[PDB]
Amino acid sequence: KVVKFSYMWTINNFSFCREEMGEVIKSSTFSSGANDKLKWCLRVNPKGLDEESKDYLSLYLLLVSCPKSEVRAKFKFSILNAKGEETKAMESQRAYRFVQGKDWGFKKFIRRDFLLDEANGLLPDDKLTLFCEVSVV
Amino acid sequence: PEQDCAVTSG
Repeated sequence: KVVKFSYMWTINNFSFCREEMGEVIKSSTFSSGANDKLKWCLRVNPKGLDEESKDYLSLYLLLVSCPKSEVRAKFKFSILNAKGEETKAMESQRAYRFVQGKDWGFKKFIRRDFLLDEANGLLPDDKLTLFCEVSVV
Repeated sequence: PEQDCAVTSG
């Protein structure tokens, strides 16, 4: 069976976080619970790290622990708006393969200008809230 | 593209 879980990550003062937190930002470590060998984190590059992704926020799921062996997981990321609604969701279509220190995700998860345009309601009080759902086989 | 669904590793 599948073990489905989630993590909600709030990055405060998002508009300054490249200065205050750096080029790459790792979340706190999380898992499904206390009955779980697996430890994961999210990694964000508030500006993508090559010519092509420079206008995008990049978002990855990183396996931090040293598990039994290879882990195969599906993942879904989305952005929670001002109203508490999930938007801009994208999915791994299949299960990717993680070993300790391996990440998978989207180098171009979302355009910064989309995110920064206040009409879109994605940075209420300059807080970016990301929702990650993970599904381990 | 407002989002790009290509999955890569870091």
